[PDB]
Amino acid sequence: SPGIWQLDCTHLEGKVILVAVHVASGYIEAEVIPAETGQETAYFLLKLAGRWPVKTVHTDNGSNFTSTTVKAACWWAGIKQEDGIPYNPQSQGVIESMNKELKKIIGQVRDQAEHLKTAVQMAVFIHNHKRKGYSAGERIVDIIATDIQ
Amino acid sequence: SPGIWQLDCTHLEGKVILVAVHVASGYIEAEVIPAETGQETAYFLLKLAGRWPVKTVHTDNGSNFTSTTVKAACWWAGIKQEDGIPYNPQSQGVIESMNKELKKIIGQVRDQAEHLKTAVQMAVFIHNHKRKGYSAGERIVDIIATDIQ
Ligand SMILES: O=C(O)c1c(CN2C(=O)Cc3ccc(Cl)cc32)ccc2c1OCO2
Ligand SMILES: O=C(O)c1c(CN2C(=O)Cc3ccc(Cl)cc32)ccc2c1OCO2
Repeated sequence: SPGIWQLDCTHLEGKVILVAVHVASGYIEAEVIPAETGQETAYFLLKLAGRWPVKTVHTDNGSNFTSTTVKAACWWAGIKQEDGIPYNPQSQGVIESMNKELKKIIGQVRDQAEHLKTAVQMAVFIHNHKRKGYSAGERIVDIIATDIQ
Repeated sequence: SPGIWQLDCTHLEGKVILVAVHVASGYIEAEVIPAETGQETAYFLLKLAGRWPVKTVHTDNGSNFTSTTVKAACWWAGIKQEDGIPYNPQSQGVIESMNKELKKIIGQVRDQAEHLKTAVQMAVFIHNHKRKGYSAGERIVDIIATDIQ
């Protein structure tokens, strides 16, 4: 579980927000792209795997699962690419509830930035620092450090 | 020291690579931008502080130290913005040797990517995963986890 991430793609303002969630902690990373393509997804995964120890990724749809650019980045970065088929049925609503929470945060900071991408990074910041009692940013560091030790 | 980062800016292929180094571990994050501006610097710091607990940033020059967009992002994200004056003189050479190493990594992967930004992210990955036998990615997670507890 310490190396498992789920990809998630949601829309806002006619743009796409790509999200990776660290499943055990709830910690997220996200970026605004003009559209989800294999290339953007591959590049986002290379960034993430250079920052955290990403062992397995549950892809968000079957086009990214199939994409040869995505499989090439997974290969390069050492990542097991898996489907994201929610065999535990809890998954669909969990992803939906996160997207709803993210967009709520985004609407709360929205007026503080001209560009969507700034608002999205503010929301990532607020989501990861929120105490729930540790934050997601705390949990992921504790999970992975425990795993190393 | 677990919340201190140093910003660093280096050039390659007529482009700018902005780097943030976690001083205690050597772990880095980097991005390619067309030019260093306050706005780009501010946005890079907002991204970094949503991912790691950034308490203190030593800015890479006095224009970013002065930049009101940069000070606004530091304020938003709770970061103490400091100068990067190497009061310890070993600082200049250490930053230079890191730039040289990053650029060596980059030339080793350069072939494998059309765009500079991809090669930069491959180099961030290789740099953070290198053992020499803990890696930088391991050290930063141990340092910060030790600090939470
Ligand atoms: O805040 C969140 O990110 C969040 C999440 C995030 N999350 C976790 O905490 C663990 C987890 C596993 C898988 C996925 Cl896909 C999301 C999450 C789930 C449900 C929610 C959320 O907000 C409201 O309902
Ligand atoms: O590989 C690196 O990142 C590296 C570094 C990085 N580094 C550390 O390990 C600790 C540290 C504090 C401050 C700075 Cl500014 C860089 C570093 C320093 C010197 C080097 C390097 O490569 C060769 O010489």
